[PDB]
Amino acid sequence: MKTIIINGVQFNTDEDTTILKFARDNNIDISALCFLNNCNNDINKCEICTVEVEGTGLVTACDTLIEDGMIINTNSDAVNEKIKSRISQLLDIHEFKCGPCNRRENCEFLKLVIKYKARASKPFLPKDKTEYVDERSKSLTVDRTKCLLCGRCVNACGKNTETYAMKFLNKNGKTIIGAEDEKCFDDTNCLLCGQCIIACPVAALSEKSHMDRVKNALNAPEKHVIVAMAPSVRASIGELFNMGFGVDVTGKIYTALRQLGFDKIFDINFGADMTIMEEATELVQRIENNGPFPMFTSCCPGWVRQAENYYPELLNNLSSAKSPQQIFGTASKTYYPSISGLDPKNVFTVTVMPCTSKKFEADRPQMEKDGLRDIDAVITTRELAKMIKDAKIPFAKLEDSEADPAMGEYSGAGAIFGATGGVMEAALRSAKDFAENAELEDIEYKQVRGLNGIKEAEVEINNNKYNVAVINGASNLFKFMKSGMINEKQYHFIEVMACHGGCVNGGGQPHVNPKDLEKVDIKKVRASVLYNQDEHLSKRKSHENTALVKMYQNYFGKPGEGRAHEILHFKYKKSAWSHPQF
Ligand code: SF4
Ligand code: SF4
Ligand code: SF4
Ligand code: SF4
Ligand code: FES
Ligand SMILES: [Cl-]
Ligand SMILES: [Cl-]
Ligand SMILES: [Mg+2]
Ligand SMILES: [Mg+2]
Repeated sequence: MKTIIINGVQFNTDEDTTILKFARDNNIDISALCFLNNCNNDINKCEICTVEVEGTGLVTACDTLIEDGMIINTNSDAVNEKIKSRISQLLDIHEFKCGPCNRRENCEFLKLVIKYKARASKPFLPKDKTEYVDERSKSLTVDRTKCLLCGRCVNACGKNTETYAMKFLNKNGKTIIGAEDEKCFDDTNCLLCGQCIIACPVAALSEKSHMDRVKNALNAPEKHVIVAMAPSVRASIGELFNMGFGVDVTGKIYTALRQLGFDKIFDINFGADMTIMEEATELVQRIENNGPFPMFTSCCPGWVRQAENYYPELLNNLSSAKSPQQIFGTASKTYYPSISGLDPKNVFTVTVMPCTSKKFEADRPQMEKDGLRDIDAVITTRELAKMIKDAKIPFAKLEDSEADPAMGEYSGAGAIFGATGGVMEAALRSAKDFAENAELEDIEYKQVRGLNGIKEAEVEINNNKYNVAVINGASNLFKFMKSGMINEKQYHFIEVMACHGGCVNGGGQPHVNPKDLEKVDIKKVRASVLYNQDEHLSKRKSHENTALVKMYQNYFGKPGEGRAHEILHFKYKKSAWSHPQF
């Protein structure tokens, strides 16, 4: 047994762990910065986690194991001086102007500067930020005047995607982070998943803003602005309004969106039910046609980019159904005018997404018809929160309201899209009913749920056994393919999400402090809201959505045929690179 003494207090433990972990486990305060995802910045350690081990000297707590008889002071004058000195050095390369900053309310660096009363040896005040800023991407932005070179983004990219699209670069003899060859991220193997943003302690990495698109549309007299939120937003955005984790704020969002002046309140969960209508039908068609198997989901634009960039031979195997976002958008410019009298060109469709890659998806040149974009703007969960706060809307105090039903109703199947395994489960509910011409009672596919990276199941459909898999995170797609798992059996239907946990852990989601991530399983807690909705909804199958059924009966016809097939689908092709202008 190890006996260790920390700030005078004796501890008896068998644990083999770091000083930082043990201290955090035992409510002892130790600061940290570059340590995240069980890695610190091995080159250029930040040393913010410095503690004193009597007899040894100053050590970095985040990668120093506890040892029997250690006497540790986390708070000696020597320790605080070192840490304060490290923060001072960072201030020397940091434009410290928190007033207008988009991380002002939850910046890890600001909190450290305050805690240690750090001051720059010389304030960093660049007169021209243009050379520090990269806004070329459809999804990501970089502001290097904020960058601490902590490496958290580089490490998070590697672990979450294994693309290493985010790199340390030598630019004119000075270190920066950025994409390969300092290119626009979009032009590299990057998935635009934004996991790098989520890992950033400061405002250096952000989403490409669509807030001006939205505000200009809202203010244009002739525009009719639709807004529709993704499943995950209602399980997440309350975090930014002091409501804590795992709170369902669906009704509040609807009210807030009306107060922001949006002209129609719909819901992307309605779009998810549409995706299932088409994709479940397509699965049943492929069963009839002996393929092409496997069918892959196509609702995650991070995964679509991964396939385009690494596995172009799989593109024809993707489901042709548009994603919940784009399929909704398509309907919003066609069906919705048909039931409203609106001039289609005056409809402006806005989504709220937990995702940065959705911005790239919405701006794909061919995601339009007759000159009308499926989706005109995509704002992240974070962007919506800022919009609500700017408008002085008292979010946490709002009464609940309802969505406009025509493209706002949703089933429990659509509701769970935000969790890894969600589209798989939702699809199977409809596909098995369709194939067996039945209304089955047993609809919960718990085998495809949860945080395991690769999840498989055998599903009986119309008295044959089919093999399905759920790939949970872009790194696990690479594992699945590179390890040859893909060739161990015939797979028939495979879900792929780029973000581990699914969209509840997307790149547009609220940041979470590393200390809170230690206490809260954010992927599980956000997803729980969605599964809870599913359990409590009367309709738990996409094809039982009454507003959806009306829409097909009155406008689209039958899924996978006719008008539905013509405009609610999208196929990806391998082709020579071009600027999107072409
Ligand atoms: S990144 Fe943090 S410390 Fe820097 S200006 Fe923004 S809020 Fe202030
Ligand atoms: S968006 Fe995703 S793939 Fe691209 S650099 Fe960031 S973490 Fe890596
Ligand atoms: S962009 Fe953010 S996470 Fe990446 S090195 Fe800079 S401060 Fe760290
Ligand atoms: S898993 Fe969801 S949030 Fe992540 S890239 Fe895919 S669609 Fe976006
Ligand atoms: S947090 Fe330990 S070296 Fe950075
Ligand atoms: Cl309506
Ligand atoms: Cl979602
Ligand atoms: Mg290390
Ligand atoms: Mg208006």
